[PDB]
Amino acid sequence: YLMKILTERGYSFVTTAEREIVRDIKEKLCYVALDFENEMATAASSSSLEKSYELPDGQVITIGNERFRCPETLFQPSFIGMESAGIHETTYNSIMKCDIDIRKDLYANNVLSGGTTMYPGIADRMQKEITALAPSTMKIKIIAPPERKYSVWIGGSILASLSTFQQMWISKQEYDEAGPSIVHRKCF
Amino acid sequence: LGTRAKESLDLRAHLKQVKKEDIEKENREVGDWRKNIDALSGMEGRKKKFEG
Repeated sequence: YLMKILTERGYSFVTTAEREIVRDIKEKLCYVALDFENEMATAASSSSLEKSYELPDGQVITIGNERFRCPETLFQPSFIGMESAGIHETTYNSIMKCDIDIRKDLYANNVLSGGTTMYPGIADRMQKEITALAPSTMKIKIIAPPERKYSVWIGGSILASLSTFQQMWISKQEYDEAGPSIVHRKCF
Repeated sequence: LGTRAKESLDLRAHLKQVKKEDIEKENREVGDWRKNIDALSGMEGRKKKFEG
């Protein structure tokens, strides 16, 4: 989507190699707006947002309100034509499917992980959205550790280092006896 | 009249004794336990092991 909206200024990236350049632009410049309409209005009047970036050959480019419009797709998947609701509302729906007595704990211990949750300013936008959706009494807290990108791998290391887990591996003799369909069995 | 009154009085006396004096067998259970505080002193651990 960023590669598609950059074409509104004149920069055309098409080759599968230039997708990497657009990815670098997204990583280094884009950020999630706290309030979308106010940012759209501000970027359309002033010019305090236009940040420039140097391509791998020169010819610097200037990104205007494409900065916070690219990652806004997360909270409004209608931008890329997807029907579903944003990541701010699928979390609330996932909570509401749970039982009525563990919703407070889930509200208080919302965890973020994965690479894409590294946008500057997402841990505040998501908290604001959920606080808008959730009942006013519950406390909404969003855990955003600085080591977000490698969180899954750190957890994997911890799990593999446990003594209690040492007998859950799928030993080779077990695979030889039941075939590859062993993974769906007790050894999950 | 006095005999009838004293009959009921004596009958209720033993009931009152059993109901009340036996309370003195124990009444400290109202007392709660320590429920101590930490005062930011029990922060002496890292994120090394969590299962145990």
